[PDB]
Amino acid sequence: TSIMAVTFKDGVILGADSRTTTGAYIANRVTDKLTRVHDKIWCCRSGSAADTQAIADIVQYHLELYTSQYGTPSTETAASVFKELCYENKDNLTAGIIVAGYDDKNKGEVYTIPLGGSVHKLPYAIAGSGSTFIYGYCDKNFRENMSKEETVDFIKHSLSQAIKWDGSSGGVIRMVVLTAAGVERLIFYPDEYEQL
Amino acid sequence: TSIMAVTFKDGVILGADSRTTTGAYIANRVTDKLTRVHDKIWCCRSGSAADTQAIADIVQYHLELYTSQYGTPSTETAASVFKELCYENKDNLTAGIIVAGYDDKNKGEVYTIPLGGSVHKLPYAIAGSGSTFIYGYCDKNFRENMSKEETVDFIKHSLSQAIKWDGSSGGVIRMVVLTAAGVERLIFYPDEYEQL
Amino acid sequence: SDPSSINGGIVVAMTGKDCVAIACDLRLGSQSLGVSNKFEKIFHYGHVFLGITGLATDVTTLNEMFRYKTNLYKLKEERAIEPETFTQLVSSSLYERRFGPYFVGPVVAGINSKSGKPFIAGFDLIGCIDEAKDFIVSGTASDQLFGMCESLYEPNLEPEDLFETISQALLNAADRDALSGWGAVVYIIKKDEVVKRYLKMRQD
Amino acid sequence: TTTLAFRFQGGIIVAVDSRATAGNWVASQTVKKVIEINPFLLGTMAGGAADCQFWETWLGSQFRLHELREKERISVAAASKILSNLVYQYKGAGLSMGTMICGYTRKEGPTIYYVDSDGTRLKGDIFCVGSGQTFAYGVLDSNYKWDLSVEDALYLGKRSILAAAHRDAYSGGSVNLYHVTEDGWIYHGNHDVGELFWKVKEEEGSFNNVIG
Amino acid sequence: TQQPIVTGTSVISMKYDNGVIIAADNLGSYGSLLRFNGVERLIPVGDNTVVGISGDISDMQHIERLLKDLVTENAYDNPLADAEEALEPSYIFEYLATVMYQRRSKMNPLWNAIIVAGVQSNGDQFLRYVNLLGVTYSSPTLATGFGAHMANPLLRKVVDRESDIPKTTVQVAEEAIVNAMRVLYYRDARSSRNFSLAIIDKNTGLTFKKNLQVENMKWDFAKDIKGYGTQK
Amino acid sequence: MDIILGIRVQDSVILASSKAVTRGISVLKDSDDKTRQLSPHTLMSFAGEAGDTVQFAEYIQANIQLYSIREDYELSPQAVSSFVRQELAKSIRSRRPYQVNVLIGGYDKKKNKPELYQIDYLGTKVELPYGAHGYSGFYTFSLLDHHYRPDMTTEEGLDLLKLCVQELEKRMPMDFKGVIVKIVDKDGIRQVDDF
Amino acid sequence: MDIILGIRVQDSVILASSKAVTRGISVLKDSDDKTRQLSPHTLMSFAGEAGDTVQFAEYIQANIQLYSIREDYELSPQAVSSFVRQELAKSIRSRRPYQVNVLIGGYDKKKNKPELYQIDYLGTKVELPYGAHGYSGFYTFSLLDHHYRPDMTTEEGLDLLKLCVQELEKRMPMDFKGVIVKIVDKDGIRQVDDF
Amino acid sequence: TTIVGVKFNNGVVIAADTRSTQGPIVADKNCAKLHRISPKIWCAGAGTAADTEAVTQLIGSNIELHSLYTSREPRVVSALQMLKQHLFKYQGHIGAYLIVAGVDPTGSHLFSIHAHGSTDVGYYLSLGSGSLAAMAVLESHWKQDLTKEEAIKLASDAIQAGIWNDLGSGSNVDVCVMEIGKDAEYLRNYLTPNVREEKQKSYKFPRGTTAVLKESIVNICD
Amino acid sequence: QFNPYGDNGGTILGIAGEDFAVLAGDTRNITDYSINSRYEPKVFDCGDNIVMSANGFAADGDALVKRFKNSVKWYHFDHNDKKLSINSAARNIQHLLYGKRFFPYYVHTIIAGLDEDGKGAVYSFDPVGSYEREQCRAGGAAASLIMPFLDNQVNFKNQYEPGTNGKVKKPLKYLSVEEVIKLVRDSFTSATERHIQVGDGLEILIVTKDGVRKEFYELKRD
Ligand SMILES: *[C@@](C)(CO)[C@](*)(O)[C@H](Cc1ccccc1)NC(=O)[C@H](Cc1ccc(OC)cc1)NC(=O)[C@H](C)NC(=O)CN1CCOCC1
Ligand SMILES: *[C@@](C)(CO)[C@](*)(O)[C@H](Cc1ccccc1)NC(=O)[C@H](Cc1ccc(OC)cc1)NC(=O)[C@H](C)NC(=O)CN1CCOCC1
Ligand SMILES: *[C@@](C)(CO)[C@](*)(O)[C@H](Cc1ccccc1)NC(=O)[C@H](Cc1ccc(OC)cc1)NC(=O)[C@H](C)NC(=O)CN1CCOCC1
Ligand SMILES: *[C@@](C)(CO)[C@](*)(O)[C@H](Cc1ccccc1)NC(=O)[C@H](Cc1ccc(OC)cc1)NC(=O)[C@H](C)NC(=O)CN1CCOCC1
Ligand SMILES: [Mg+2]
Ligand SMILES: [Mg+2]
Ligand SMILES: [Mg+2]
Ligand SMILES: [Mg+2]
Ligand SMILES: [Mg+2]
Repeated sequence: TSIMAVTFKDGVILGADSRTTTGAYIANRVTDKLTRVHDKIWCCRSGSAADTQAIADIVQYHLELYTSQYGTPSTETAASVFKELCYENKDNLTAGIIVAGYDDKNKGEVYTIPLGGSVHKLPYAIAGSGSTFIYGYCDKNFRENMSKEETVDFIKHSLSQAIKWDGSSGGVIRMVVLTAAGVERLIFYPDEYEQL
Repeated sequence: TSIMAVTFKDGVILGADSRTTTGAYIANRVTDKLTRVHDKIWCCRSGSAADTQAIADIVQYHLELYTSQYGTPSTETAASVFKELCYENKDNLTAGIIVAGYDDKNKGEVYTIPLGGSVHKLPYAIAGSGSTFIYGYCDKNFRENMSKEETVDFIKHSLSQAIKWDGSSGGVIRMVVLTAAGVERLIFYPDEYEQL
Repeated sequence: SDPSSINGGIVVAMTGKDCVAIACDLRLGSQSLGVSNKFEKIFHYGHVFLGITGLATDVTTLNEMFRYKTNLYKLKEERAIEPETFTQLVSSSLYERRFGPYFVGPVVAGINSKSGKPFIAGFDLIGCIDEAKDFIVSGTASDQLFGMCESLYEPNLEPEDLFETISQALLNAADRDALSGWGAVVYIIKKDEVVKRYLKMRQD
Repeated sequence: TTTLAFRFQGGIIVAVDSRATAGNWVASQTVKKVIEINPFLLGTMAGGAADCQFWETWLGSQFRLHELREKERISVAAASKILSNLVYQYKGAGLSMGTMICGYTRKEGPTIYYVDSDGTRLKGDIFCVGSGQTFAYGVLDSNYKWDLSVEDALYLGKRSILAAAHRDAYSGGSVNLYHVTEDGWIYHGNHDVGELFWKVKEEEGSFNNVIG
Repeated sequence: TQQPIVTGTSVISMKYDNGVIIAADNLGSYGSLLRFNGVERLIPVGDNTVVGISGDISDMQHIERLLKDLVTENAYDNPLADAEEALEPSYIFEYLATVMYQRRSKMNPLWNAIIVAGVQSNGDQFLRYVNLLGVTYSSPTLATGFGAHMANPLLRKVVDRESDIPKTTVQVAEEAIVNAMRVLYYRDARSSRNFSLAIIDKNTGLTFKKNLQVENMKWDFAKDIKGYGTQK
Repeated sequence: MDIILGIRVQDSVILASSKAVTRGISVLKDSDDKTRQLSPHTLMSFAGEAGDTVQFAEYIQANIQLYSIREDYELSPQAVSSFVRQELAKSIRSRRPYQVNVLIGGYDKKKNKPELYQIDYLGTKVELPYGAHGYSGFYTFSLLDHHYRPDMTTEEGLDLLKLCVQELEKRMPMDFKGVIVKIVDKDGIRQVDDF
Repeated sequence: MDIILGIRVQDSVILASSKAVTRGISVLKDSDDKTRQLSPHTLMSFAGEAGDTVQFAEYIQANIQLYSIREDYELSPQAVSSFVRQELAKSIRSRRPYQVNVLIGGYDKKKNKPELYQIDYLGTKVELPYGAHGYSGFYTFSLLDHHYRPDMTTEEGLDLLKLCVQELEKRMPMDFKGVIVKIVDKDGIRQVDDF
Repeated sequence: TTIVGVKFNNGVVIAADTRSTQGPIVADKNCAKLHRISPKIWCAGAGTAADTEAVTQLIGSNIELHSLYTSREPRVVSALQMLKQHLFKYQGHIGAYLIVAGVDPTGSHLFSIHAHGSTDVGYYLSLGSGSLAAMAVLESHWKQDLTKEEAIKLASDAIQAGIWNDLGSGSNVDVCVMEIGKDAEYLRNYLTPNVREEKQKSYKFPRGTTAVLKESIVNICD
Repeated sequence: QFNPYGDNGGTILGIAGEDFAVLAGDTRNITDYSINSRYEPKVFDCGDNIVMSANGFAADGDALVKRFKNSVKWYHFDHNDKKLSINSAARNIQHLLYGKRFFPYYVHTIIAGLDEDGKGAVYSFDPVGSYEREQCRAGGAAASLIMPFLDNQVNFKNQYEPGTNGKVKKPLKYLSVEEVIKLVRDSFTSATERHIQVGDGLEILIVTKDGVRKEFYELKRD
């Protein structure tokens, strides 16, 4: 995997490649690594497919039950539930998750949860095997309060490079836009992003 | 280490950080990783300090003896001597060397020699532990036939990011400019490059 | 299977006023089994004395080797080897076997016949020279010997007093070590007389 | 350790050394390796030191509870079996105990039981236990007869420990002697090997391997 | 049984005449990768104690939550929660020390080295260390990780024993700490330039300083160093 | 291999060596002589690794016999033992060392004295009044410490030896099928046929 | 522990069991009886891991004795052997299994027939005319294949057994200090004192 | 060990502690870790004690023969080259960590060599177990254009940091000053801040306390 | 893999007189080659005229002392403020240690005080609870250095009466508090010289019928 989440003026955008590997074999070239845990709280999954899947399902269950009793949960709350699962089961899990959500009060927020199970609130976050190759690029090119079109380009160019160098990344670039307007799914094919 | 070599209009420039580590301890913070094997053929050293040092000394000896008999050697010739040592002793060496030199016929040339001992002629090359973090940046920002000032900025910005993310890199940024004019040594201190 | 603690044994050396002393235990065992109670670890070549602890086969081998070498030295030089020179010979010979060493802990002792100065020295298995004004210790009860010597010793002891100090240092150290003891020998060395005394110690 | 106990005409002799080791470091020379369980029962200790000390002390507490409940002193067989069943529960956990339960009762007469941390329990007339058991056996077996006198039996036991104290690097210090009769156990003193060896060497004319 | 993932490096500290000083950089390393740069590793408890933590950051965040919860629990049914029955540094330390040793005894340690700095209610300086093994010790100067090897030697030149504490001012003490932080930036490969520093004084109270930087660095001599031996 | 003993008395050296040769769960032979005559007044017993033992013993035997022919003279027991020790001392630092322990019993005709040398596979030599290799020593040394006297006769030495064999037969785990006993004195080497 | 044998003849079952108890390089005892009477007409011999052997034997003994008292009736050898097998079959998949091999010799009073059962520590049961555990079988089975006949008497069975012990004493590496022999027949269990 | 090297105005100074260890035991309380390669080229050694002494003598011997062959005073870079090629050939198995310094016709020099054969250049260096304690002092107090007296102070202070704070270092401070145009001065035990206090008691035994079995005169003459 | 044990160094020493007893210990605390503290006491007054030290792994040492101090407290509650005798304390400590037989306290424990006849008493333990009363015991890192010296000077081992042909032993006698402290100070200075984990300071706790007194002395800090 190569995954990222980036806050901007109107909210937050999540981004991911679509490659799933079993060794050097690509088990799925059209994977959906961006997953819904609530209406406007999503996450990017990296590491063990099975582990991240089981975690995401438990979180989705917790937040659905939270909503039934206390109404819409904050993005911080969602990240805390992810953390709790990742931290307490650190010995048995291989999960690097980025949590991203849109409140109306707090606007766009991004929390990253590495292997250990620590929580880190950031303006933007990158993760997965392919992220190593774009630390330099992302740091030089990220700006706060970007527009939607600028953030889409930032993610597209970033993941394009991550895909180009990482063999464990590839396929299509999926994106999910989180704003007050709603939820928008975007896809970008090789023939476009490869020749950037 | 973070090291690189970049060809440009007038010739070629080598670049390197100055950090030498023994574990997490910095044994030398002002190291000179750019080494002369001939008047206008230099190399960047990454990997084992002892191995790369012993190799560079043998190459310098070979090229001095070559010059006594057959005159100035080509950059390709120098790279071939490095390769021969790295390939034939691959089991006992940990050396990632970039060879860069200036001919008047061939102008600037860069050859990279990874762990295996293979040779790769490239427009520019990056290597060492810190290079992983700047593949994305360097690919997006490199252009052929750059000027001296553009190439210096490209290397300075690149190594600055490599240093920022890699703990095994740091200190000053040393550079060596190879052109028809001659040989020029450049140095850049933290107070400058850190805030780029 | 640790070569330095299969057979067991100890050696200690001390300086006094115009004199030196070197002492050793008599045990040779095979781990827990005590085999011999006559195995002396101190040898001499002319007026230079050499004690050796450690693997017993190497003790014997090195004695035979230094006898060999000091004999050829005397024939060619036409004089007895001195303690300072012999110390260097021991160091060279041990370091020659750097990557296949003799598992020993040698100790040189003697008085320089020209200057009259007392001299002692110790080595590690690989040849590193350890020179000392006061004392040298070696063997399986080296820790014990260090503690005894460091407390009991004082400078400029007379030969008769020095004998008591070195003897008590060895005896009490040996009694706290399972692989050392079973008898002891003490050499008192003056400029031109040498007295050798066997000590009465507990036989367990 | 070297410990022994043997049955004979005049009851039971029990003899032990007093050395404690931590590798080649001599930890003690004055350790008590016989525990007096009651006026008619003795226990010898060999192997791990806390293991022996703790469980044989615990053992005495169980036997005190037996005579309170049953109004009768516990048998040597039942005593040794409480210990063997105890260590068997711990089998594999790494206890190290080589023990001899020696005593007298009316129904049994003089009795010795060997019990070890493997769970082995054996009734017998002669046993030697510990790192120096073989050295003790050598002297004891070659001089043993059923018709030994109390005076000769006491000496043979003493001499057998001395033999092992000398040769075994992990035995020594001093010899503790006991004699068990129909009237109970009787202590026959602590004998330092420092003086005992030379006394025996001179008087007996033995130990000719040593420089006199 | 753990392995630490995201880690924090040295925490350094010392006593002075009226109180204590403690400092730690703002880095969260991911092996050789210098991953996170906005990490606060000094955590105040009340207005009289600062806990400095190195090692695993996920475990550091857990300890933050425990201290946060300790303040809440202490306030329950306690009219003197901001007076005589406030949390002391010695109480906070003993709690953590108990936890650290319990966790090591269950073979599931909190992979941290902790220094609790503060001032007691009677004015006495408090400075004590505890780590993943549950080992505890106190000294005029204390430091974790590389700090133990490089900072302590420098801080001990100022305060070498107990009698040197009354003779050491806050100006002298802070200067030594800031100097030590510079040396660590020169020589520790998992350190950062940015750091936080905290002073707990018996008179002026808790002063928490954020976003400090190492400065007045000597790099100029590097230009003269050419090659590794025979290069001119 | 396993049990080899040696006892030096007033006028002779007595060597006792077990007869069993075992491999696996089978005793292949019960009449094996674990000794070689090096010279008319020198006998060497041996025990250790299969193959190595005989190969080493015969190699020494050949060398001593060669010396005897060359000089028309018998080497002293001390001289033979020193030669044997050096060969083992070389061996231990070889590619494949001889894993052989030996006892050398001899009668020095110049000194008119019996001599017993114990040498292990490392090249560790000691002169002793009585000696043993392997597990035997754990019983016999203490036994001899008690019963041995320096001025004993050959007959007293054989009774002392019987006492050792009896103890070993009682307390040793393995059946070693008795021993072959040989005496070395001023008249040379002879075997006791009824033991 | 080590050597336990069993032979079923016309009218009886004969069990032979070694007397040695060894630990390390010392034979601690040479008169050990490696058997327990489970019932008047059923005898069980045992060999294996130290401690486990006796603990298991006495545990079975207690259970069979309990059954006898409850029902005022003696279980058949077949029934006892099946009970023993099941206990071992449970044991092998426990946290710490009993490492004990057993032979069960019994006389079925209802059938008027002797019966010998061989059961290993895994719970592997077989009824046999002759049986052995451990290394003994590698010698005794082939010997009995040759010399055994089904219609032999108890005296013929004892001579056949003497032939086994002699072979074992000749070819086995360890000294097992002879055997205790016991006979099981219509009249119950008795020990042969001179073997 | 703790060893250092410091460059100054007209030369270079090196220093070292005097402790030798075998495990947790102090084998030598006053050993000499400053080694003469040539009259004006000296070497400070850390690591395996015998290796540092043997490798410094071998190269020192070959340097002398080279000096006689070439009719020239030896250079530091020659010692550096010979030491590093020797150490590299043995792939680290010769555990010598050296600070090489000296003056020669080319000028004054300061280098360090590691066991595997890598060399460094610097104005201030430190090697050994107490190198971190020493480097902390060097990084704090070093400056460009040091005088002779300032460099000796800085070097000894760096060694003291090792002596007090590192358990692998102790006892005394040895120094060697190599100035251009002058003889090198070897200052053995330049500082001795670890003198043993008076003992509370004299353990001189009454004569006859030890029990003796035999006596004999030993012949040492021919 | 996580290793739950560590070594904090240091060494301790207990001597018993006629009407008094001392328990001494150095104040240095270490890990590997670093000094953690120059003054970290590990000899404690536990009440009822019992002093205690558990030297080795400090975390286990502190845990044990803490549990024993607590054991003394509950002994008073459960048995009408009865004084815990030194022999009873020793047995209690055995059970504390043996309770963790299969996951031991990595410490060598020593306690000192007065027995019920008013005479000086020292008890010493192995890590898993085996104990023994003695006149003399050293524990910890430098135990191997100090103990044989104590055998010689306290119990007069290997010392015979002059002129008696090694036949009459030096008679055993109690030492004065002045003489005992002399031996303690010399024992630690000697241990400090040759053991790297021992030094900084010496703290002695003296126990008489009047109570528990303290004395402190400087040791070498290298
Ligand atoms: C990139 C490919 C590599 O990190 C991504 O992290 C990707 C994330 C992803 C994939 C699918 C759906 C959502 C998110 N991860 C994988 O493709 C993952 C690679 C991986 C395997 C094991 C790991 O450690 C436990 C870490 C990363 N692929 C898988 O999990 C596949 C489906 N299964 C296997 O490879 C079989 N594994 C199972 C776990 O044990 C090892 C063998
Ligand atoms: C960065 C720091 C990491 O790769 C550079 O590659 C740097 C390159 C360099 C350094 C000095 C001079 C010229 C070029 N390399 C190092 O600093 C190097 C790190 C390294 C060690 C071992 C390796 O595998 C054999 C690979 C890289 N540092 C060293 O060689 C230092 C001087 N020595 C040690 O760390 C001791 N090593 C010796 C080899 O065996 C392991 C222990
Ligand atoms: C002789 C000396 C051979 O050791 C005896 O067996 C002797 C018997 C004995 C009995 C009671 C009191 C003292 C001494 N045994 C020892 O001295 C014993 C030897 C031994 C050590 C470790 C073992 O591992 C299980 C088994 C035997 N020594 C000790 O017990 C020493 C004093 N203590 C330790 O070694 C502490 N260890 C014990 C095991 O657990 C870890 C800590
Ligand atoms: C400090 C004390 C290290 O603790 C120094 O490096 C010191 C340097 C030195 C130089 C010249 C003269 C004396 C001392 N080194 C030592 O004192 C050294 C420590 C050491 C031990 C073992 C090592 O490898 C495992 C490396 C360093 N001590 C010794 O060399 C002692 C005298 N010898 C031994 O311990 C035996 N060696 C032989 C070589 O193989 C390892 C064990
Ligand atoms: Mg190499
Ligand atoms: Mg960096
Ligand atoms: Mg001894
Ligand atoms: Mg002994
Ligand atoms: Mg010290």
